[PDB]
Amino acid sequence: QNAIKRFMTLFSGREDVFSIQYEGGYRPIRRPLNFQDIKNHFSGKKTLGIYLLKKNDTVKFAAYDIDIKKNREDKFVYEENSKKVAKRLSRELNLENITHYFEFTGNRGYHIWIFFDIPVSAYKIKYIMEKILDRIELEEGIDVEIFPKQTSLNGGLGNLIKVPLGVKCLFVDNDFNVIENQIEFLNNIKENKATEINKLFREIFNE
Repeated sequence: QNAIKRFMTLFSGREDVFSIQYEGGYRPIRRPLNFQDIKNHFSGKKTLGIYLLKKNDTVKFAAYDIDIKKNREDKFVYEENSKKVAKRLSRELNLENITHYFEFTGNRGYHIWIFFDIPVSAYKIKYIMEKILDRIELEEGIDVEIFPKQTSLNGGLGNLIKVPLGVKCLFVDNDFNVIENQIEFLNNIKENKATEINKLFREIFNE
């Protein structure tokens, strides 16, 4: 109940269209997301994909997608490389006072989630995230993607992202270990202040 409402507030995307995952991709459902959809996401019946770019070109959450490209005897090298790139992104984001959280996307990789108290301009957060990515070194076989990818999509639906807590895709701690009681974690997630994100954008933009 309160976990449902918190999940809605944290992962707030487009208020009119969402999507559901099937074997061939993500099918758009063109109606506002309701709570039974969240219950179907948690139960595992209808896995959700949220279009994070709202209608005014703002986002309330953003993400890094650290993904290992494919399947060897010693693949542990590449899983550890993904963990390394995630750790580097985490260090830079924490050095810039951006509260973020890790989630295991399955053996494909990891998600670094960034939450905001009120929607922030997609251009500013994309700019910040690509600069931070430009600061770090990547490892062999690892691709880093930045959501949102579109910044002024004033005519399309945009890009979507698979939200956690479905079928499991679970949040992990700083040591990349699965957190127990992910619901109280979901309630203990702290979102960044849009004022400080705007100040950080101005600082990085003028410098």
